Amino acid sequence: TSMKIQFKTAMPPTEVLLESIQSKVESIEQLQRKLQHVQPLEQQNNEMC
Amino acid sequence: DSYLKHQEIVLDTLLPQTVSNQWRINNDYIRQTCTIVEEMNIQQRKQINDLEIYRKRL
Repeated sequence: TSMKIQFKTAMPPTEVLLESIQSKVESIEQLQRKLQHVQPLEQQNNEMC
Repeated sequence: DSYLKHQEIVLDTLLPQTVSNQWRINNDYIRQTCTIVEEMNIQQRKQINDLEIYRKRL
């Protein structure tokens, strides 16, 4: 009864979140990927400096 | 997410600071190379004069 009630409440709270959060997760994770290229360009420039 | 944009901008400014300084080290080196060019070229011209003159005198 709990796995019926809570997980259907979980899947509703997840999918209402994932319609809103996975858009801003891609806003978060692709901006995290900008940091790993800004760091890799920083080291080769500091090596060349 | 707003915190991540502020962190990301700080990295880009460090990229311009290193880029400005590495250009400046190259810019100082470029003026020295051109001056070292003319000193070597004048030395070569004086040498080619001396090699020709010494055969002409003899």
